[PDB]
Amino acid sequence: MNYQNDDLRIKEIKELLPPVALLEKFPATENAANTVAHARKAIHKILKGNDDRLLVVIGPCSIHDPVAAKEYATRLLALREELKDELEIVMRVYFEKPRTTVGWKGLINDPHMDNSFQINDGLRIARKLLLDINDSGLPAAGEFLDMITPQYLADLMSWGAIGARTTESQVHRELASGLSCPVGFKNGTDGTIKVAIDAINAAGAPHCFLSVTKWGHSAIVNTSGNGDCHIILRGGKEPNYSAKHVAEVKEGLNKAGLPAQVMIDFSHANSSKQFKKQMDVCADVCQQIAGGEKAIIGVMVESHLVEGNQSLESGEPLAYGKSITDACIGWEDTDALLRQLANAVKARRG
Amino acid sequence: MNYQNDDLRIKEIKELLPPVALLEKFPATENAANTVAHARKAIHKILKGNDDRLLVVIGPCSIHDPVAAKEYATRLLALREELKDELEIVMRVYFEKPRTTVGWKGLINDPHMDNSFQINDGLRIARKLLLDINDSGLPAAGEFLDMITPQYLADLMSWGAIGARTTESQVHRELASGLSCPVGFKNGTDGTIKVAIDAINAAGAPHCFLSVTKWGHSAIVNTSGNGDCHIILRGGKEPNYSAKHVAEVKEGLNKAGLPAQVMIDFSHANSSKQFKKQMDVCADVCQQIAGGEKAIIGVMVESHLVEGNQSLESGEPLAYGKSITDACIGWEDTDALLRQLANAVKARRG
Amino acid sequence: MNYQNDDLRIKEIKELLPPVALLEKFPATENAANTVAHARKAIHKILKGNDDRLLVVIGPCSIHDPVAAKEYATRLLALREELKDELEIVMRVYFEKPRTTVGWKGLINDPHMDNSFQINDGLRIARKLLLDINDSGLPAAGEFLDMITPQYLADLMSWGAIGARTTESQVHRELASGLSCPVGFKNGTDGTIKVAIDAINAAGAPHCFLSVTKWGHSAIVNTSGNGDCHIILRGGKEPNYSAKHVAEVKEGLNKAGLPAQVMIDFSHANSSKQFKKQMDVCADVCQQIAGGEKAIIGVMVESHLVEGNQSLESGEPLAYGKSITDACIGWEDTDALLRQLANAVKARRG
Amino acid sequence: MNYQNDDLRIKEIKELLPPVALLEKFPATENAANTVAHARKAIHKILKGNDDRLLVVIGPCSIHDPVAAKEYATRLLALREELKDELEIVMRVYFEKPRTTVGWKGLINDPHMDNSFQINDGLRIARKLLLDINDSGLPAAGEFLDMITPQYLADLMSWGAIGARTTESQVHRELASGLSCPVGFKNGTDGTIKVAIDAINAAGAPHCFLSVTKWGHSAIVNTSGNGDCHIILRGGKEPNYSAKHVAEVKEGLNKAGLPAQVMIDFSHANSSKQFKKQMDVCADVCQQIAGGEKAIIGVMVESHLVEGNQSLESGEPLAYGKSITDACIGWEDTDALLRQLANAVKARRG
Ligand SMILES: N[C@@H](Cc1ccccc1)C(=O)O
Ligand SMILES: N[C@@H](Cc1ccccc1)C(=O)O
Ligand SMILES: N[C@@H](Cc1ccccc1)C(=O)O
Ligand SMILES: N[C@@H](Cc1ccccc1)C(=O)O
Ligand SMILES: [Mn+2]
Ligand SMILES: [Mn+2]
Ligand SMILES: [Mn+2]
Ligand SMILES: [Mn+2]
Repeated sequence: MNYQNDDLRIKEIKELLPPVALLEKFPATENAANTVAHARKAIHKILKGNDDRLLVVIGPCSIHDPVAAKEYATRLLALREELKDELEIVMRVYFEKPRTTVGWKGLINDPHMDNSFQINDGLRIARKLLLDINDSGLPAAGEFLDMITPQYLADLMSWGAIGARTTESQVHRELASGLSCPVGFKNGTDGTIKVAIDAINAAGAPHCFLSVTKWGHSAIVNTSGNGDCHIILRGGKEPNYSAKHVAEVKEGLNKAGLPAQVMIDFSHANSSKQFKKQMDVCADVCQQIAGGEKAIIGVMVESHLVEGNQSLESGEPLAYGKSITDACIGWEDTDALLRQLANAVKARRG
Repeated sequence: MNYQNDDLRIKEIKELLPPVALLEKFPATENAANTVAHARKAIHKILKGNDDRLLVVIGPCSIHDPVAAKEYATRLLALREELKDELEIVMRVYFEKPRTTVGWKGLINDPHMDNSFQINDGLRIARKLLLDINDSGLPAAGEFLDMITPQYLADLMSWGAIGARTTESQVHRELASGLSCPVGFKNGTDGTIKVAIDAINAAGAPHCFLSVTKWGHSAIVNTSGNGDCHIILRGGKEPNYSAKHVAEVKEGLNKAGLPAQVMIDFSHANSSKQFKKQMDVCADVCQQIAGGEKAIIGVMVESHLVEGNQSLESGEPLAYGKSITDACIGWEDTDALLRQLANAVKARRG
Repeated sequence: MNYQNDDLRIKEIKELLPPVALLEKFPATENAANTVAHARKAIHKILKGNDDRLLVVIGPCSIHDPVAAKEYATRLLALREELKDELEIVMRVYFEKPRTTVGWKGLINDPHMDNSFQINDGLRIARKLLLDINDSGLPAAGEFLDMITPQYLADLMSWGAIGARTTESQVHRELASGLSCPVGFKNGTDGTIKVAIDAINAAGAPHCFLSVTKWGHSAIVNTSGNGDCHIILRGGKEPNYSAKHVAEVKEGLNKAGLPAQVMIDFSHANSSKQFKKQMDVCADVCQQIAGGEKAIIGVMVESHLVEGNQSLESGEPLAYGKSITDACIGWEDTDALLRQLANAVKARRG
Repeated sequence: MNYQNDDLRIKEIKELLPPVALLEKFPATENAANTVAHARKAIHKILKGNDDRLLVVIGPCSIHDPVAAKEYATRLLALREELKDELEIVMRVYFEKPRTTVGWKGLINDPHMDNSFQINDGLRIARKLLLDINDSGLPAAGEFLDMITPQYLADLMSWGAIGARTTESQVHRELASGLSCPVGFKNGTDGTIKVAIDAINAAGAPHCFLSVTKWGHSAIVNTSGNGDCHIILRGGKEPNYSAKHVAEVKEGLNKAGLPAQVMIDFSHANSSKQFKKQMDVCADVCQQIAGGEKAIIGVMVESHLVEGNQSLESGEPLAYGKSITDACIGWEDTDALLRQLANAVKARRG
């Protein structure tokens, strides 16, 4: 069908597997379904206060290899068990990082990292990976950049995050008010806290947004509202993790009529884009936690099997278990890190 | 179909008329299609620096009544023909205003302003309105809050705008890189200029984003980049229209390899939310324009048949031709203001 | 998507405008909707036994030109009004004739009679034609060859027929049990009556059949049973119209527990494929009717503006208002034949 | 969406999993794909006249239990391997038997035999069954009652049949002209042979028919013609298997330009609805074959693990391996009847 003045800047547009196809091929096993249900209920209590543990969303910056991802998941699953009594460990399974610039479009948009853009392969690979991880008993945390992807993966998400650059977007807020899991809004790029707070209030109400039915047709979604949303401090022009800021944030939250709780992102802006510094932020935060700090309900750490990152866009033989986006701490620091956190929660415990 | 851990916060979700249904029922008449082709070409020239005229996106804050909206159009169309050598008048046909708070969800989401949420009626009403306006010879400018609505109306848009709360959203940038019309990114809420500049650069590159085919099915869209994007100064905590700022902005664009050009929004934050102050901003801006400021390729004015706004909640029978969202200057000030700008453009010519 | 051992004999398969698109573009006008509502009730009243009037499905064998079709309609409409007291005239608007062999695939499958197979144009042309006809006051009768087409046109059909070659088809029976209009089953090709009788029974029950939603998705339809079905005698190896056969048929019907009512097809096998002989059948039948025969509720006549038939694959240009499938009596004989029936109906009455 | 005069006799209509969902969940394993490809090639050589082996479509009348069907399959696969130089054994996997009104609607329409009508469960169950059967090495033969089901299972069918009640239906002829597997048309109910002969010719040509894309959307299909179609003699008011009839048929075929070859159904009308008599028909037929009849390229036998049949309406636990539709010869007679047929084929060979 040819319409006038239509699709002028569209190189190409093609049907995507309908959600139902992905659900039918990779249905949630009984374990996977449990892992999800339980991890959601658990995060709900921590946010409701009825639990003194720390939510810990730790994992690779972005996932580009299911093999490494599942090995990583295996290790993280062990620690999840060990520190089970203090922490509620959840894997950060993110498939793409929003780039103002160019770069790899992620596991879903371009599974083969060769600009082939086999997105239907992406969905398959992505969903199977989440399915496997959840099946093994390890909950997963993911990000939601648009209003359509949720239909293919939300049911395997125990926790999700609306990034900094979209926290103020009405549509993303409306989306969050309909997600079946706890949502965490990041503070503005420059460090602005108001946006995230308003977001939290908006997510709590009922909304309408366009997306697609599980059969893939365009649809209007009417949400109920989501009360399990909290803020995520990822720094601005200067870190947000200091007790000085926590104090500030705790203020604004109550001022807005929302529980004074926050999650702290050791990476990104709080890490000054230096994966090494995540260990330092851990120091300051662990102290706050142990020194009787309750408002902090969770943290976020970018870690992989191998520290640092590597250039994919330079035509280099990628190394296994090493992030190809933001730099992540190695598995050594990750363990030490988690152990410290576990204790700071024990200290604080009283 | 019942899935585990699914749609826990979804009150309801229903099929939405596929785009093809709207296109088939309301196809572009030959006039409408010309109107759209021509006005897009015109704005392209102004943005390429080959037309000393001014792009003027003027019209109701939000449209809630096709009748008034069509009367308004008839009037604006007259001036459009009159001042056509100084200005390139384009009607602001917006259907909804993003709200944190509560409020009417707009003509599309709730055509009957009674929370009946007859969105399929919305699309028919909206698309038929744009169709009529364009058919009369008056181009229309709209805003795009999501990645799906475009499919139902973009072909009747001669110009579009990515609002302040979304200018930094990667998806909305990607979406802009695929629209068939010039796009205008607003500066951040607090006044931040960088976010709109980065946006402009990104929208010029080819991107991938999910949406739906004209047949209504979940699809992946590959754009080809949009070079007809510009910034829109709508003020921050303090107005942006002063030659002081304009000078800063022009510097930012040039430093980012972009043409020093800007559109100035007389309303919203530049008007301090006082519809009457739009007349004042007009003074200062007509000043710079007459003075020979060529970085100002266009302005935006919220105006209706009758000035001021009114409420829906009040229970009093809505007043004809009067905004139910942001306050707008009446038709009298409008005719006045347009004639000033007309002269200002002449001034900058001699 | 590439599947093994799949589509080996498919030259090509393409999406079809979803029904909703055709409904949105060509909604039934008031006059059209009523014309259908009244014609159905009226035919129902007849099958009920409370109307001595005769249902007369008369019209071109197949329609290939909207212009001649609407002229024909205009004329038939006049008579429809004139003989309103004795006959319930309904136009036969058939788009295709099932051919073992080759030949034109009909107005819908190939609107342009040039093998271009523009089916989406067919749907639009066909639907608009029925819409105009109805809007003028003339009900329409059509045939249903598959389970999908109904979704695009049934709402404009006041009466439908399941042809001889499909009367014994389970799917077509299930389909008829869900049509919103009276359905008429024809007796088998060789003259068999049992098949049509079983069909009338089966169609009276609720069934399940696959088709598509108004949105174009594959769906499961659950009908509620259709009690307005009757048999159509179209002859076998030798005509069926004689009182001898009528008598046997009425008996078979009662024997099967169904009302003893029949519709007689003057054309096809009862006419021995001799369009002229339709006038003779009219004589024998008008006789039974005038003689008190009440089981005859209706008749079917193939007639056009110009009698006879012409060949499409003959390459030769086409003569206006002349069938390109089965030969039809001209408009002169039509007006004559209709009036005869009118009188025969008066006879049976007064 | 509510339309005028629409869906008046529709109790309900719901989306059906799109084909792509079944294909994604149950993709053909390599073996299954081979089994299917090879058996189609084999049956092709037979019909082409380049193989003296006999095609044997034997199996339950209908399948209501995957577990027994798989046991049957295992037994039959063994004989398939043994008698492979004489017979090309293909399992009859039919899910439903057309009934005038009352009765179980089949494994697909009602998997749970409790009127729950879990058709999506049907497709999953049916497709998985065919998938496992083919994967084990046993080809499968099925029937196609509508134009939509093929999309979900045809890729697992090595041979298919158009039943007696639909052989004369144009849409089913068109559909056969597009199937990727050899098709068998059954003679009319009353024994008529012409209808199946015409069908074979029709299915040989290219046609158009509506159905749905693999994505589930209403679509128009353009076939390329099917040359691997043959007749199936299943008796009329009296059996068709006698050499007398086989002689008439062979003439009818040659008279129509078709190779004189037939498949003889030992069951149904040829068996006078007496499962025991299938053994008798086998006698007369093995006779003809052994006596040098090269026109008999195949036979069809209704057989299960246990002879006879049983009712659902009875209310007693169902017997394992026992038809709930037409009566079938049990397993012992099957091994018998096959071994006979094998020798006959061996006979005719020398
Ligand atoms: N299925 C999502 C909700 C959703 C519905 C529709 C569109 C987008 C998201 C969930 O369970 O979280
Ligand atoms: N059709 C739109 C572009 C578009 C396609 C697909 C999704 C979103 C937008 C235009 O002409 O601008
Ligand atoms: N819409 C048809 C019925 C129908 C529904 C679905 C499939 C086929 C037919 C009618 O009103 O008569
Ligand atoms: N896919 C089927 C053919 C088919 C396509 C579309 C509709 C119906 C049938 C086959 O391989 O035989
Ligand atoms: Mn990162
Ligand atoms: Mn406004
Ligand atoms: Mn005819
Ligand atoms: Mn049977």
